[PDB]
Amino acid sequence: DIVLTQSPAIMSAAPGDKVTMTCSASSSVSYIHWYQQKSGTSPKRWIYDTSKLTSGVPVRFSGSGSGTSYSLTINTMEAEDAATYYCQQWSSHPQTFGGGTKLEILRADAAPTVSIFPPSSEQLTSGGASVVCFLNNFYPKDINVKWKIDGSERQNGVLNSWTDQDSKDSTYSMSSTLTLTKDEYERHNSYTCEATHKTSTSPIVKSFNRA
Amino acid sequence: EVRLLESGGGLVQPGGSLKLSCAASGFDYSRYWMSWVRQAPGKGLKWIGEINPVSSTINYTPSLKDKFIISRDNAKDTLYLQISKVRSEDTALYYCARLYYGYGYWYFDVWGAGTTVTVSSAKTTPPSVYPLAPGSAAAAASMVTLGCLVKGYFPEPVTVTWNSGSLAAGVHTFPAVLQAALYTLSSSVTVPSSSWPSETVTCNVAHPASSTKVDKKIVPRA
Amino acid sequence: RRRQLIRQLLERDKTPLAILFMAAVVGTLVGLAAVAFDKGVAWLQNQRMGALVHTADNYPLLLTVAFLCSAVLAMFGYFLVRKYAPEAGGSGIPEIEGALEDQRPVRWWRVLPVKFFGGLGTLGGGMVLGRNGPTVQIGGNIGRMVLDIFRLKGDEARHTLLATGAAAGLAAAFNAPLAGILFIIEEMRPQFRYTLISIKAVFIGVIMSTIMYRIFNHEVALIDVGKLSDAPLNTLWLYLILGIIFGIFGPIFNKWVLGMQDLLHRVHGGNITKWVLMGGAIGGLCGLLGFVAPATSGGGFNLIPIATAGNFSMGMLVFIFVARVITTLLCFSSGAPGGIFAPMLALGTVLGTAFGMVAVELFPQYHLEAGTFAIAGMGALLAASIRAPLTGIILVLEMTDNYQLILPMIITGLGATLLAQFTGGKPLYSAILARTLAKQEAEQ
Ligand SMILES: [Br-]
Ligand SMILES: [Br-]
Ligand SMILES: [Br-]
Repeated sequence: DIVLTQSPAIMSAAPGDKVTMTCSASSSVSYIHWYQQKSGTSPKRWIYDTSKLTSGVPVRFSGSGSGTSYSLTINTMEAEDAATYYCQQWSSHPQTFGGGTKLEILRADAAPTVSIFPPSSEQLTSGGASVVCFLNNFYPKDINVKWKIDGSERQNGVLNSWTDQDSKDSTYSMSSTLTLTKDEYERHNSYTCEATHKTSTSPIVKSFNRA
Repeated sequence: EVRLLESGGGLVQPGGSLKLSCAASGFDYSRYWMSWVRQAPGKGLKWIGEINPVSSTINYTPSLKDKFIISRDNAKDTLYLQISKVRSEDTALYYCARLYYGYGYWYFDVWGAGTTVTVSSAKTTPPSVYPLAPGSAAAAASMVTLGCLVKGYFPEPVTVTWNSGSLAAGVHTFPAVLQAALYTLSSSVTVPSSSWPSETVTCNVAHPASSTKVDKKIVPRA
Repeated sequence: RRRQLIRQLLERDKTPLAILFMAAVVGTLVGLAAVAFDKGVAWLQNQRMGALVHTADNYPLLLTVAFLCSAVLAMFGYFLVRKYAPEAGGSGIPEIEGALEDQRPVRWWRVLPVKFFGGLGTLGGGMVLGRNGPTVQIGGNIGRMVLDIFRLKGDEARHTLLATGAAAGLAAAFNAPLAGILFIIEEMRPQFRYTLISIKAVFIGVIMSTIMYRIFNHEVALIDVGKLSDAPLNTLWLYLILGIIFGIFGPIFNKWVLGMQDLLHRVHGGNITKWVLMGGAIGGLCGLLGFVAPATSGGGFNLIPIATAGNFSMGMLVFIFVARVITTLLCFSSGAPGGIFAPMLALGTVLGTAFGMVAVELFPQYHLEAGTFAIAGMGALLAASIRAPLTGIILVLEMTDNYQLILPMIITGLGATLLAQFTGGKPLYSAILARTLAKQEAEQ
């Protein structure tokens, strides 16, 4: 089959700025199509026959290419241009998509608003203890979380999850959850959650003591 | 409008079978080749197969004998996909597409929203919903972050709204993580400290796979 | 000659009232004639069917009553041609063409009865021959007859009334009005000189002819194919290919008909008794193959929708094509009264289907339907053998109503007529007239 390879697999770009992703084929391919997909949404036919815009696709979008290399381009990025862009060939059979190119907004750096949360009395009664840490509304997305129990590092029983880049403010967010049994939770007193971003060298520790 | 509504995707046990359905509305569904494409979790688009308007020709991706069966009934205006001996590789979002062409190099004209297939021997399991209140001696600032933890449910998905969807600004819900055949996520909502605990903020959680609607009032601690 | 043109321009399209009204009556009669001829053919094929059931036990007597029923009807049709009008043999388009050149007579007092009754014999027995040939000669002769009855004088009247009769004749045979006019304007007209064939008058006759046919035929179409798919631009080059294959085949088929006319003349030498016996054996073979392998015999209109829908295997299509090439030559080259036009639609369809089904398996990215290539090929043997492509294209369009295929239909037809020219073939009606005018002189 034909293998299509989209190039900047992820990439960011400021609004009103010129973006360009690539599609590349193991063999020669003709009249490539491009679909745009936002999360939760059906893919939308975006560009077809290497160069033709679909009804509604704003004029800022454009395609080009030949034989073994093709391209999509947005002369002036907008914000609603944030999505994943899949290239597609049916010059050969069977037809093959590309791996994708995710394109997200670029914005000013922001620090995480860190928030720490003790196990609810509801979960304790059932025997388990989860300590939840929210690191909310930060950019860029690379961040580190570390947990200390009575000021000692802990690594086991930790699970983190990043949101996708936010719609309005174009930040990120990332929750960290340390799960123990109620018994282990009760042996200790000081639970601290330490966010190491890049907007500083001094992590933003938040913490509580059961006392 | 032209609508593609695919249904039939749920949880199925390895080695099982299932029959997905795409309901076509708002165009003569005869005339058109119809296609199935699936997207596995965090991965690209994969072509399954196509059927012509008279079911006289049906093509499938390079993939095993009676794995997929595409068929159509242009009378009810609905496209079908049977999957057999289903393995976890068949866990995917399944898309139904109407096919067309410009110069004659065929493309995926209009797509539906999708249905999700989950194949797993893990058993359906309702969520435990816990409130996340700020700690006893919380640093009561301008905006207060609250939360609730939705723990040990199977399979995906759950929906979280705050005050029945009225509280929409300052929410984000994190992607669920799976462990020991169970899913967990949490939801954050940031409000002004004039709002809470003066008014009530409640996370409403729904897990239809286990018929669970539950609301959780968030109350200050101690 | 400028002031001459100013006058002529100012005198354009003023056909005489008498020719226009007479054009109307010519069409009406040609219509009624074609309807009658059409029902007569059908009624005998039925009698022949109901005979095979009073005899459906004794398989041997079955194949015998199939053979002799069509043998008798065939000979009868051969006999009346040689005995009373020899220029009613074969198609008749070449002689009505000759009549338009004023070098063959329109012996209407003899051809009307023999062509009508002689055709019923050969078509009604299930021979591979069409209604077109008959209905256009019958229609031309009917033109002459109306001319002689009303003793209208002039070159205009004789040429137009003769043209409208053969136009109304094709129209009524196919429920194809636009094809009839065009057949005159592209093929049957005197091809090397101006003529005063009024076209507005040919139009009137075609209308009335076609109205007569609709009066006795409505609600059922000669060929129903449904709506097939469209053709993408990047598919067009495949129809050109198919054309070129028809363009090479066209002339080779033309050699066969002519040299086959030669060969089978050797058999009877010209003797009306050996000849009628020869047509009796050819007729018996058709009425027999009509029972034992119907797609090998008959006019072929039945298997056109079947082949277009992809319901034949490739093996069958090759078989049918070979066989029908064979039975088509035997029947038309024999000189039995009846056309070769309609069996060429069949041969074209069958071939185009076989090309289509190769094209579907070589290019799944094209999303082909073999039927679109059958529709392109139907008027293609017409384009490469008789070289009247504009008429085949408009005829196939009128009969199958898939106008979205107009481009691949044009493209296939032009490639056929281009490769027929380029490989040294000639228009078959013209090469049949030419050989006929070449012994209407070599006897001196
Ligand atoms: Br002839
Ligand atoms: Br004919
Ligand atoms: Br003919």
